[PDB]
Amino acid sequence: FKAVADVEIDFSNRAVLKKYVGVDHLSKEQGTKAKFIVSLNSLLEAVKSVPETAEYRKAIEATCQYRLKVCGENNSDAAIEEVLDAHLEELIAESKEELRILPVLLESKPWDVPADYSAPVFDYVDASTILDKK
Amino acid sequence: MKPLTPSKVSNFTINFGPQHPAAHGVLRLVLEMDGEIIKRADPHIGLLHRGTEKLLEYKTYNQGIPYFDRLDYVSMMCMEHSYVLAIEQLLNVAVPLRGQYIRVLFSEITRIMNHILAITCHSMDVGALTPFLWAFEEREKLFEFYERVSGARMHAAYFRVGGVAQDLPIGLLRDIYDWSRQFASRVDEMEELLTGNRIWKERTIDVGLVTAQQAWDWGCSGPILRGSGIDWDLRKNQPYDVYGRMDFNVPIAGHGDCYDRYLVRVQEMRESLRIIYQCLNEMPDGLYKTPDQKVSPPSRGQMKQSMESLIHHFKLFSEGYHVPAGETYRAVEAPKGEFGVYLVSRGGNRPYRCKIRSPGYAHLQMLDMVAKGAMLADVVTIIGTLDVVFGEIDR
Amino acid sequence: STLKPFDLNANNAVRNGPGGRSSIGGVVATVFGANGFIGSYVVNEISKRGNQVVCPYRCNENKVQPLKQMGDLGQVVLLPEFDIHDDEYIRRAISRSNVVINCVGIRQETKNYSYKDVHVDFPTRLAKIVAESGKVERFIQVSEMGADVSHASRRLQTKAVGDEAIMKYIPDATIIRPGNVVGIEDYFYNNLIFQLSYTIVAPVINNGANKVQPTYILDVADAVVKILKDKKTSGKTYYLGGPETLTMRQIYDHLIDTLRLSNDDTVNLRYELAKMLYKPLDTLRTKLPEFPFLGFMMSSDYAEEQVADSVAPAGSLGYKDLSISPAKVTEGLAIEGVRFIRVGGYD
Amino acid sequence: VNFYDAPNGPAVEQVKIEDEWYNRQRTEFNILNKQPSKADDVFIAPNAVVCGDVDLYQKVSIFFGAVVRGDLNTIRIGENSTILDKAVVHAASTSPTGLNAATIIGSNVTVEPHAVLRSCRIGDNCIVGARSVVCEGAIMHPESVLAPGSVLAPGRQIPSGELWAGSPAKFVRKLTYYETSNVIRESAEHYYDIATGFRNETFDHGSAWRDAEAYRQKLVDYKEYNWVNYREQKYVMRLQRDAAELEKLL
Amino acid sequence: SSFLPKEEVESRIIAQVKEQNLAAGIKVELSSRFDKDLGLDSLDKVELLISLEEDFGVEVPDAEIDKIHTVEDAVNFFISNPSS
Amino acid sequence: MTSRFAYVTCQKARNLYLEACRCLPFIHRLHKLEEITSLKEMRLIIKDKFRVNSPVTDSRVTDLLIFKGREELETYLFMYKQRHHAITEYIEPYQIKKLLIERKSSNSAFLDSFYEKAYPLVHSKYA
Amino acid sequence: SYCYARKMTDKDYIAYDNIKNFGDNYLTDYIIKTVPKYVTMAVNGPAQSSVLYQEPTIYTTPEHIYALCAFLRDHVNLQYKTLIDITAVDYPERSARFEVVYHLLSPRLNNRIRIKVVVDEVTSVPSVSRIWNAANWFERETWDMFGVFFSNHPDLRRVLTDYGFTGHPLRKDFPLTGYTEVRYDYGKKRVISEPLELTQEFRYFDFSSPWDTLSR
Ligand SMILES: NC(=O)C1=CN([C@@H]2O[C@H](COP(=O)(O)OP(=O)(O)OC[C@H]3O[C@@H](n4cnc5c(N)ncnc54)[C@H](OP(=O)(O)O)[C@@H]3O)[C@@H](O)[C@H]2O)C=CC1
Ligand SMILES: CCCCCCCCCCCC(=O)SCCNC(=O)CCNC(=O)[C@H](O)C(C)(C)COP(=O)(O)O
Repeated sequence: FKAVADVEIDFSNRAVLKKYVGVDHLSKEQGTKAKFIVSLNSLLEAVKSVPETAEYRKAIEATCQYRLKVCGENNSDAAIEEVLDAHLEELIAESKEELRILPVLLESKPWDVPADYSAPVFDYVDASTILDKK
Repeated sequence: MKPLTPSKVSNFTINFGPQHPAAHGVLRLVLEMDGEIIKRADPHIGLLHRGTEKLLEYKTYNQGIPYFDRLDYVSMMCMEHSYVLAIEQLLNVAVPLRGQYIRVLFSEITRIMNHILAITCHSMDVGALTPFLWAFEEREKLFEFYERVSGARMHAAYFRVGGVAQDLPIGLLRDIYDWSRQFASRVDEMEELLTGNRIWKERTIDVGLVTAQQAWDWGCSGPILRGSGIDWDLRKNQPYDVYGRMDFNVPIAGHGDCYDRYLVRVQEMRESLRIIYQCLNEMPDGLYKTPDQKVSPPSRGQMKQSMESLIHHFKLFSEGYHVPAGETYRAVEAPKGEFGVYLVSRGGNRPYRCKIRSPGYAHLQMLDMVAKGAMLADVVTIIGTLDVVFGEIDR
Repeated sequence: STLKPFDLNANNAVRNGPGGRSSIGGVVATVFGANGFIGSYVVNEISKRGNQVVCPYRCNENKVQPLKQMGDLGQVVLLPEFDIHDDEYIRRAISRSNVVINCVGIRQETKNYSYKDVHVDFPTRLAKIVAESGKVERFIQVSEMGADVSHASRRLQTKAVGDEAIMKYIPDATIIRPGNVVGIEDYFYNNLIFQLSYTIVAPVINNGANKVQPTYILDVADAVVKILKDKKTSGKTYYLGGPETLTMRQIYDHLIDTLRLSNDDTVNLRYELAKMLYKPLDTLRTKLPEFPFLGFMMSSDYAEEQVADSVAPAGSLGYKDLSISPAKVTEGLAIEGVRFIRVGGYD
Repeated sequence: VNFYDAPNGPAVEQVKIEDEWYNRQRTEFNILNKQPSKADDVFIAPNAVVCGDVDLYQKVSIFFGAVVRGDLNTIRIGENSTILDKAVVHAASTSPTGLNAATIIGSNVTVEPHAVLRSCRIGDNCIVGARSVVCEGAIMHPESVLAPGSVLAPGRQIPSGELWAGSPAKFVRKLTYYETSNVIRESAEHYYDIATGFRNETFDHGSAWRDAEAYRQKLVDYKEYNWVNYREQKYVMRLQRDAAELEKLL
Repeated sequence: SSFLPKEEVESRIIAQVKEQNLAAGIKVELSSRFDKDLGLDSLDKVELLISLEEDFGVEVPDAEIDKIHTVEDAVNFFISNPSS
Repeated sequence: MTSRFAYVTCQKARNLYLEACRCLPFIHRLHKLEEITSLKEMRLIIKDKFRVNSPVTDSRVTDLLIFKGREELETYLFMYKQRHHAITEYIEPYQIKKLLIERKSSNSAFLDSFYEKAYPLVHSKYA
Repeated sequence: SYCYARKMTDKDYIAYDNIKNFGDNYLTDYIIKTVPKYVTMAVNGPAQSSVLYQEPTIYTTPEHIYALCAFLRDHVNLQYKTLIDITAVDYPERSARFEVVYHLLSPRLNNRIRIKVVVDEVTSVPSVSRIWNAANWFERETWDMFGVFFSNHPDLRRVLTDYGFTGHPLRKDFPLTGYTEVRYDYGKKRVISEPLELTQEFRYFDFSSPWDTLSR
């Protein structure tokens, strides 16, 4: 991107960048790696309420495990940002946003479906695929 | 046994009527104000609701293109572009490269005039009238390009399904290139009068503050997103034409105030100039409309020499093409934000449902949150940054 | 309610549509005096129902601007140069017309035109021109209630003589004789208000004894329509008085009340004094152009017509024969216009 | 747990009872928006507990172990009225009768040890005996005496000048003129003299704070003592709570 | 509890009851149910109560409107109420 | 705290009509309609507006109709609509009906419509 | 989540490979498996984002719309932080005439999703304004044009149509020209509404061919 400010600032400082783009609005906290680890572990604790054989709980477990791994090999907090395509602050806000909808999911219990549940899926086949070759 | 504390009451339910130094169109605004400070803003719309969406249902697809030009009178090309893209997606029609280049070029041109009008009319609303008149001469130079390609300065109806209506007239590329050679200097002249001016700074700084979360929540797009720190552009994130080839950088600011969005719009004009130069240099040669004559009209000599071409001409100018049953939503980066058309086809020659997604509708919805705690004078500036067009808001 | 036809010959063929602006009514009308207060509403009533109205007017584009909106495309025809002394223009105006309405009248004399010209010569000449044609089926003339041959005022006497001439040439003409007409553009309440507010003293002839029967403009306009929708009305004079008979003192008092004037500004300028103050000023009027400063009120004719009772004769045709209930002019919508000025909660 | 709309603000630091190493009970303390009021000459024993909307008039004596809880509704104790040892005065939220549920005690009223009063009207110059229970809505009219070990059932009345006894309290005898005039007032005056004595040998800040100050000074010397701006922290906690309450979806 | 004379308030209420199209003819007195004797509709009953609102300068509760049923009941309600 | 002595919408439209009647004076003052019309006179029109929708019996359709009628009231109450709107749509037709004098037609309903127009279903203007 | 600007240079990529794959081909299956009760059927078709890709369409019932929207916004993998628009389509041939359409954006996934709730004239759709503040005006417009009631809406009012308009114009049974017309009267100095009359009627030209096959 291009800064629209005539003033000259250094965007490799990795803090002047965050101040310029307004990440501080998202969270006033610094957003270090340990905070991300704590947030992921708190999400893992929270999803315990969801039944063990629930696809949603398995999904959250898999995502949290993937992100805890990405924290594992990468000792640099910026490296985690590059791998996850996000600022550490918004990665931390992500788990809280996930926490917000757990009550709404525990009220309706979407995972309860009969053992004959079937969702019909219709898929589109493009003519370019067939016409050019088979 | 601890005393309770009472509060104060707000009155002054003003009615702010159609008012000339504001975003163009008719705005009826009901404002509840505690003293000189606003507590609620309720925009009253429907004053330019012409029933466009229902009228589209009674017209053929090619007959409904001029509706999109008149939805937004500032940016016509971008508005008709989404409609033609949606019809092309449903029809599975491939646009030739020269027509794709012509569409991108004229889209950038209309983007530039939109930004010129927005900035200079906003300055006029503040009370500075010199940038405004300094800008009309540039806007005339660009209207002259439109009248050259289409014969209409405003409602060209130049973009068509599968390409463009006619080819670029000889000598146009040179003239556009000259306007481009001088455009940057003209923009710098305008920028000095606005930027750095203490009264302009005081009027615009820290007014209309928006945060990224608020923008996504309210569905805002374009300059509002980019003035708050969001690196999101449809031309880059979701390319729709030869925009992917084009090399340009997103302008980003972080504060979200009125000034940041003004700076973003100026830089957007500069980026559009860069895209135009690339379009001019890389303009290909060949067909400007799709070779298929079951979706595009035949050429006049061809209709006058061939039976199949006369048949195709007759059936395309009487019945029109039949669009296969399906639904699609195609969005384009309009100068005011994201403009999209949700087209539902049942297999006939007329659209069954054509929903128009207004970029300015959500901004006018955001007006109340933004204009809380402000003053009667700040409303004009806040409306200016939203840059709302009420024919565009009221379809 | 069932729409009643305009009782004109061969209307059944030409008429078509619901009766609105875009419908076809088989009435082509030449309304003389269209730009006037009475004429404009008659034009509105006729043109509203899809009919075509020819409006001869003395050159004045701004005065005839409201008539342009009255009808759909090609329905309101405005003829630019109207002269009461020009026969050929009158023949051209009524060429296609099957009904002719005459609302041309002058409240005061000038140097160019006197009462005898406008109120006598024009009706007779127009009557002959209409009679020779034969296509014109209905003729309506608008006159005052107090018009009589044995009247002191020259205006009300000349009007009656012209009406008799019209009756002689066209026996089937209908003479509409409304009272003082109340409206937004009327010359009754508006002149009374201007007298009460922007005049040093409000002179009242005698003590306001004279009785009047004011009527609302919409009632007279509807009465014209009811005249045209019945052929049995032809050859008859209708005294379209208002629902209530009021003395002039009551109307002045009630205007003072509605406007919430501080007190009564009216004075007693009894008769036999106005007959000496205004008598030279009439000779002044007949030798000078139209002047806004003095007019209508400041004439001996007005004093003479304000010393008599302008009320409907007992045995007479009126609104009841036309099945119209006149609206009261001292209450309701009729009085809103004076009400907007001041009601004591206002300013 | 934490009341965020409390009049003085939320609690920045809350300590568990297990972590307490000394007794911190306060003889007068505030329960949220309800504040006890006392006169200058009102004696509250160190053991005694007075909380809530309790109004103590002049010469009121609260002796050792007495609990006057004004949490549900208002308690008023009249002039020269003594609450003796281990006697509980409490107020109900509502009364069964439908009248006001405040516990109003008149002047020169002696509540003998271990007597429980809840949402009752006690008239002037009355004696409630030891282990006497006066239930909600029961009204004792002035110059009446309830004998020890007696219960006044809810919504019941003891007339003036009468001595009542029994678990279903019943009339026993009419109190004599000398009794009502002198002795009932004299008992309250005697207990006022005893409480005046106890007040006279009480120091304003008795030397029990020194022991806690020694621990605080040790923490200061070893550099574990932390200076906390409780005012700012309360403000920040309330701000965070409001932001979270706005964010929540359900 | 009658703040003002029973005869006066009754005459006034029956005067307003007469104003309604029906509720007249042979029986316009007390002991007449609005909907079962007088042919009144529920909306007409509510409007009649509002007209009594204008006559006696005092409001009627909506739950009381659910409770009111007769000409006796309305006059009883208006006599009972001190503002009257 | 206990003694044995201690403890011892079919008409939604009616509520909406009550709301309209109670809000009538406010719209009279807001729309400057005191002199033109009386409160009772408007209260009469509102009933006819309610009576047009009598045939419906479904609860859900009733809910929608009530919501729409509340919207109609709110337009006048919040000054969305103007004084001339109130004159044109309520007060003027009601006053016109009172001022109307008509001859009791001896011809039946069929004869009158037959004389009037070929297609009775088409409306007539300015009758 | 929120596409806050992070990379200063070389952000030429449209998105990462894994993020594209998870949303190119697993998105509908992931939704169905994760929240099965909400989904009734799913359609993969031509993409809203682009011509080349494929974007999901999910059909759900009115009762589950609020929970499905809440799941879509805040699920870590699926973050549809934006409501592009809300729309209804009238199908008079169907018993359940109206199809309420929701269009969403995930900036993180760079994907578009379409959610459909099929209702009739009497049934109501719960408002999703608490999930997305932009919904308020969109649901007000849907109520105005089509007559679909939205439950628990803060203030459901008409937006586009004239004051006093009772009909819903975008219903297929509503005349193109409407029922009334507006004119100024000289007699009554007011602008008034009258029944419709057309000087020239709208000419419907029937261009359909017997031999056409695309018509469904
Ligand atoms: N109070 C009332 O309004 C009443 C009126 N009437 C009668 O109805 C008639 C008109 O009423 P009103 O409309 O109020 O009077 P107006 O003067 O308002 O209308 C007069 C019309 O006649 C035209 N006119 C006057 N003199 C001449 C002329 N010499 N040559 C050509 N055109 C001329 C005027 O045109 P220009 O404007 O160019 O003069 C105007 O259009 C009068 O005769 C009046 O007596 C009946 C009852 C009461
Ligand atoms: C100037 C401002 C004027 C405002 C005008 C407002 C006009 C609103 C018009 C809306 C009309 C409706 O709501 S119609 C409400 C729905 N219609 C129904 O019929 C449901 C049940 N109906 C009945 O019971 C009877 O018909 C009934 C006669 C109603 C007896 O009312 P009650 O149920 O009590 O007994």
